[PDB]
Amino acid sequence: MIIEGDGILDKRSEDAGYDLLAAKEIHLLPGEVKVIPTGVKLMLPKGYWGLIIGKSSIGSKGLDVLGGVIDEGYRGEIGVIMINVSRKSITLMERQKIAQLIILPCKHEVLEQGK
Amino acid sequence: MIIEGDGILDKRSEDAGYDLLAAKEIHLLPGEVKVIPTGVKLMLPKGYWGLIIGKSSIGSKGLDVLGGVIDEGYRGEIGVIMINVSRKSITLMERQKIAQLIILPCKHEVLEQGKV
Amino acid sequence: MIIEGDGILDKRSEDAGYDLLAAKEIHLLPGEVKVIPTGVKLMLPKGYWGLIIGKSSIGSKGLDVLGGVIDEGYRGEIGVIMINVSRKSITLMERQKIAQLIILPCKHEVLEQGKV
Repeated sequence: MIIEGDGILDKRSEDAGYDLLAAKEIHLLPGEVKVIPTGVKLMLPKGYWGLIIGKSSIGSKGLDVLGGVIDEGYRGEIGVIMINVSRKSITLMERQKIAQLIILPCKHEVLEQGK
Repeated sequence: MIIEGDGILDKRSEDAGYDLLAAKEIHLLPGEVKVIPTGVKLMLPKGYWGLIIGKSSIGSKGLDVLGGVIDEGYRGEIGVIMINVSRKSITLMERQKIAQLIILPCKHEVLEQGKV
Repeated sequence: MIIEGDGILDKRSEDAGYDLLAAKEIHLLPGEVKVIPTGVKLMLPKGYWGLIIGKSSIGSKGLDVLGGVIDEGYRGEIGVIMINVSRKSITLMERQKIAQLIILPCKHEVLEQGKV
């Protein structure tokens, strides 16, 4: 698929998702929620959407990545919503792996008001 | 898909999921967990289940969705388990958008004891 | 599919996923991050991965269950990561239900620099 930017890595066939990288250094205060920039834009294959989810690597550092949805239509740059649930400040280095992007099929149906 | 209620909105073909609205005003203290009623019931097509995920606008505020798994064989009023993981209280308003329902395919396998 | 272990339960066809059980009694001190062992190994079918979603009941009980991903090629023992977000110690008991395992299709493609 087509991408723009360099904050995303190719993956192995047996891997489920692509690693997302922080576009710059980030400092998270205790309890802070922050949208982390990746600097990448994607062109998803029709019929699919991207699920953003945490990597165990950073989850073990006290940072919870909130579930993200990348729509087939979405052409903006990808940001990862992250919260620091620990009691101290945490720093993320530039280009550090922060999340995983997984491409899943999406089903579209019309809504009928029935019983 | 067949629905009952109006706490869900239709989507574009390029939209991965359908927006879910809050059926009433909800106040959440820091660390508190509440189920937010949507006032909607739905019949999932065969072979699919529904995943609930929060929208960027609420996640960006410290709200997360717990156990957003709607089973293909479920017919009660869809309720969203929401947790306020931020350090302050927040109020979600009536009919405010709060999550998205994405329809994904089911995959049923039989569990077989064996050598991995 | 082939499994090794006792920490997972068969599911109905209407159930999107299988329940995962804590393999042992785990003690989490206030603010501690820990990997809860399930004692199960899977041999996921080709082209599919495993999505782990925490059980709502435990997320309501002072523990933040991180969403996890089991890769098709992953053959190790399944573990669930959790963070004690309360001001008190929390004990998880052996055989207690901690999450669900959903099997979903995975898409693989080479990444191509282009213009979006």
